[PDB]
Amino acid sequence: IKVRENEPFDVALRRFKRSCEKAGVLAEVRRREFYEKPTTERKRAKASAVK
Amino acid sequence: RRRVIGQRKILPDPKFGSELLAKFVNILMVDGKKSTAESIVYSALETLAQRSGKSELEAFEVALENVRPTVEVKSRRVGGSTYQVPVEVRPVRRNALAMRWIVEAARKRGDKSMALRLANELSDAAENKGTAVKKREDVHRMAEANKAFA
Amino acid sequence: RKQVSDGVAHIHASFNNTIVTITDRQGNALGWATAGGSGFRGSRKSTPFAAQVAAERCADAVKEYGIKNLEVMVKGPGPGRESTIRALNAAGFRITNITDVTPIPHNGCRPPKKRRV
RNA sequence: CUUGAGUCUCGUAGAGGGGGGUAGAAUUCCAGGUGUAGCGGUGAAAUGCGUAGAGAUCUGGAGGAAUACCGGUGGCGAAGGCGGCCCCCUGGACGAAGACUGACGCUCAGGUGCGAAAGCGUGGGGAGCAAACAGGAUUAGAUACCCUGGUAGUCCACGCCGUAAACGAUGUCGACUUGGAGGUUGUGCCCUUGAGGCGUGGCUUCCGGAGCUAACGCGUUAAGUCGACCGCCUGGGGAGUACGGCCGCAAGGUUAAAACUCAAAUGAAUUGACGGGGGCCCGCACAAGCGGUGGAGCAUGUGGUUUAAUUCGAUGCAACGCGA
Ligand SMILES: [Mg+2]
Ligand SMILES: [Mg+2]
Ligand SMILES: [Mg+2]
Ligand SMILES: [Mg+2]
Ligand SMILES: [Mg+2]
Ligand SMILES: [Mg+2]
Ligand SMILES: [Mg+2]
Ligand SMILES: [Mg+2]
Ligand SMILES: [Mg+2]
Repeated sequence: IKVRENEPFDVALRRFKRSCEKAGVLAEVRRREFYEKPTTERKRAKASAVK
Repeated sequence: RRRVIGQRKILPDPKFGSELLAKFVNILMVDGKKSTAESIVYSALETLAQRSGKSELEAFEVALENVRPTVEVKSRRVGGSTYQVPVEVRPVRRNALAMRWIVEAARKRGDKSMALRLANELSDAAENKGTAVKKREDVHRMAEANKAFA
Repeated sequence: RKQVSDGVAHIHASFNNTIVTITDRQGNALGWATAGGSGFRGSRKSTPFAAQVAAERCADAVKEYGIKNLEVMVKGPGPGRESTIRALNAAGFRITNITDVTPIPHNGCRPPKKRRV
């Protein structure tokens, strides 16, 4: 992640790489691994990944 | 609940003309004796005259400005805990809040007659002092000290 | 004092707290702000509106050195990962390279279980 | 004899396996600078760590384990199970033309081999996580859930144990019976003249048709219709326990009863009910206000108590100035 873009202002843009990490890739971890719990949910979400 | 209303206004000032002022006469009015309310909310300004001087009209609102809040908190339960999320009160209830807290202390003066027990607080605001004005900033305490919320 | 003008200021946003440490240019402390020691803590701290006050509090405890333009380094999903930044773009501080460092192991360690509330 | 099955040729994809190296991110630790009164944690806290200078921030070093993104209803394997990269050794699968073999096949009690995780023996290894254990907290109690720590183990080499909801809870092989969309991987072909258009195979998801089914559902990868062989079931509790045999260092595994007792135990589905399940929506339910009760004295009813009787009925809201 990098930021420079000149032009005087301070709108935001803190959403660029944002949607590629954030407290998401973090929340993805931090707590005990899933081991088997993923093979189920990660493959159970597909049930919805269709309709 | 699922319906909405407007407001319940009434006959304004008997002569000085002032709708909201009526509230000060109603809110203070007890046992439904408005006939006597006008005897206190009116005679009050007739005493602050020499006290302050300038039109009793302004006199009221003047010190009243140092009694009306502008930010309060409302208990909101979440996941078991009930935060005290703050919230800036609009003018509508703002002016009201003051009058309530104002008339209250006035009746807690514990002296003799209310006519005076009312003027005291009516002026105590500007000069700053009393139970009424107390609440004003007293509410500010809880306020911001919870800004971590809203 | 030394006069750097060009320094950094990493933001450590932990789910429970956050500390703003304005470092020099080569990585040297110059003043650290902490959300906890901000006159408030517990459920009051952590929050952005609060945990941020610490960040901007650096000024009256860091600017004593004299700084103008500077970049920023964010590391931590804490409830202030952003809020803290705004205080910098309002306290007079300029702004430059804003990059996120927040670590992420390529699957190496093993986080603790727990959390059975 | 050749269609079953098998060999040859050429290619095709893949986390298949064993071994040997190697890479980058991150935690922990140790060291040094900067810098200072907090960090960490939680619902809050406290234990714990800080002025002997932590945390953060930066620089150097050590080590172990795991391989983010890719990555997927994706792939490979008998199953268990198998992910960075590279090399070496090596198993299976699949498609293309033919060539060769010529029923050489299917299944399989016993027998043999492989076996997640935990565990066991010997020697190594040890960063992170964590049985045990020790504090802190919660509670009426809390030998728990939560926090702070933390040993075995988790890692490696060799040997052992052989279990699992070892699950598709569905033995293997073969033959057939509408179709629809997608995945993945070979191969033929079409201005290839496009991404693409049309074929034909291997494996694979979701749907569903006849049929099957107690129903739920299965439905060409069947639970459909047939055949070959094998394993197993015969009411629930007692009990996968006891005794014995066999296996194991052990923990225990395997085979496996009876007495006594019950009239059931049980599967699917239906209606309602309920939930510290979800969605939605109302009522002075709450929220927003005002005024009350419990305080005091007295009135009235009641329970209790008392009395020769204190007539009887009324009892959560929905009894208690109620029948009166
Ligand atoms: Mg623990
Ligand atoms: Mg397969
Ligand atoms: Mg093991
Ligand atoms: Mg061992
Ligand atoms: Mg179907
Ligand atoms: Mg049932
Ligand atoms: Mg109503
Ligand atoms: Mg209320
Ligand atoms: Mg009250």
